Amino acid sequence: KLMTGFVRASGYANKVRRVLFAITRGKVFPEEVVKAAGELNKIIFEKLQEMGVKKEDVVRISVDFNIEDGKIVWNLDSLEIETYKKEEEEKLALAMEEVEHMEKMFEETVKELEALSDKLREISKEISELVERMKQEYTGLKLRSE
Amino acid sequence: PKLMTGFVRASGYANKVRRVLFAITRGKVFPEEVVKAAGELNKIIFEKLQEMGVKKEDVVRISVDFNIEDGKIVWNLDSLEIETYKKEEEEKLALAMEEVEHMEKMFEETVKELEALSDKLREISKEISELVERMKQEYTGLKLRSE
Amino acid sequence: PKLMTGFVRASGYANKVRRVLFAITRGKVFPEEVVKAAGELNKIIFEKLQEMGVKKEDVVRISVDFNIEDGKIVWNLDSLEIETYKKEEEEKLALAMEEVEHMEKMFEETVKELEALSDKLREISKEISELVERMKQEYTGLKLRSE
Amino acid sequence: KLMTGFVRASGYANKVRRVLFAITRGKVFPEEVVKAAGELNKIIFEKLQEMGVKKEDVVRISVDFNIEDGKIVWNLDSLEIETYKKEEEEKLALAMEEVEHMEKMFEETVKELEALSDKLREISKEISELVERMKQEYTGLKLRSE
Repeated sequence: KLMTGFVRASGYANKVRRVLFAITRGKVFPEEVVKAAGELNKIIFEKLQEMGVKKEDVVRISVDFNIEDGKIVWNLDSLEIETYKKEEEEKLALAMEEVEHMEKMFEETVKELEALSDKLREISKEISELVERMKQEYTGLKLRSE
Repeated sequence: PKLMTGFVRASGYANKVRRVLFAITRGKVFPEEVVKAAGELNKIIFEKLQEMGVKKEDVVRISVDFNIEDGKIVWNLDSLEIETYKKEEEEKLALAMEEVEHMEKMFEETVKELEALSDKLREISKEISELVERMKQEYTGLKLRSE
Repeated sequence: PKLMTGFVRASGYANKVRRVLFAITRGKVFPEEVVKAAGELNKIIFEKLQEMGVKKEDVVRISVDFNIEDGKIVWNLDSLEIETYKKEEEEKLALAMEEVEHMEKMFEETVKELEALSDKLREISKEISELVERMKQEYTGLKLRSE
Repeated sequence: KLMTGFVRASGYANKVRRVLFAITRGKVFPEEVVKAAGELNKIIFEKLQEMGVKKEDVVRISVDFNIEDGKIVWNLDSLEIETYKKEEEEKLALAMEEVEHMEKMFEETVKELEALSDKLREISKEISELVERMKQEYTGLKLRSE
């Protein structure tokens, strides 16, 4: 079962995808997760529209699904969307907006991290290239190209 | 284009040929071709060294013109020259080449140490890249590589 | 300058205080001071939470003004506000905060994985730097760091 | 004993230092090696001058030394400088010049490597900093500053 727990509606789609990545880990290729989540979020968003849900509102989303041949097959029947109007849940709404905000800031950190890892991957590749080149030019060592 | 080993102890002619070949075809040819081309030449050279009564203590100089055609090394076997220098006639040169050969065996231990390090590094770098992407997937709305 | 936790399950107030403190004093203060200042405040807060009959299932909001003087965090205990929200009166808020707390415990496993990786990385990087310098020493006339 | 083996005179000083680094490895601090070699090479160069040795000539240098309290103490008495005039040793001289040349080229490679390792060290430090910062800002994990 996929469960978001409480989430501000504005950020329901990201939360769905995040949970989906975590629970299908190793069981499915990322592209499938992205594809499966995109579909569900399309459906969810239509229902949120029909339900008069604002982005300030808080929702909980649940849905059973199955993995068949490495493919996520949703059971749309099992989809539940609990809604919580901001005006009826002032504090919950406030807390979820706070969560959403903490997350936007954390993403700046992740992007900083990603940039570093990218640089790192590049440098690592260069080092591996240079090293192999030295093997070729300055030694009789067994080569990768052998 | 010409391949030249300069002075080299016969025992290590084949590695030297390959090393020079890698350096001068750099960018112009895929490594596998270099390995393949050198292997062929070294096969021929070794037959000639046998015929010439060359010992591994002797010192040789090898020269050979070749062309790169369609990214392939084509030797001109006609241009191949093998100058030989008998240890007994060139005791100092022979000694020096043996010293070179020895310094090179030691330097290879260093390179292997370096390679191991770079391998570990590559592994760690890949792990970090994997983990980072996973955090993007699980803790953010950031654009994913898989998108 | 004001420290604000926003909504947080009481059970994890102390970590949240420290986290917010690190973020807002960034660059202005040494980490050891942040740890020291937060430890003090959290000591006081916990006494008050005890006196207030706050359970760890309850949700609190903490606010407190402070000043940085000579790179030292000086709390203004007068400005400290502890808003409390009983689980039984705020079942959904309490549930949400417990969910947050849980997502955070899981995220920490990820951070520890990352830390381990970065540690390995630091070690490998140091080794590489050592080896490289050693090659400068042993196989080159290059200017050395020790010069 | 320190022994250079055959070396073109032009590059005797670097060869001395290199051999010294290799044989005192772990037994002595680099600064001492640099200091000790600098001294010997000063003396050697004076003798090379007195001996009418050109830089095209080939020399062999031997010298016993002792390590006392982590300090290299030369035994100048044991110093031997075999010389080989280019004109009397055409082929040896040619070979040593070739060696010297291969070494100049290899140094370009080492400098490339050093630059990479420097970048790597920098990136590694940044990563360690960022990681610790995330511990501080997004977790309750035990900190290094604790």
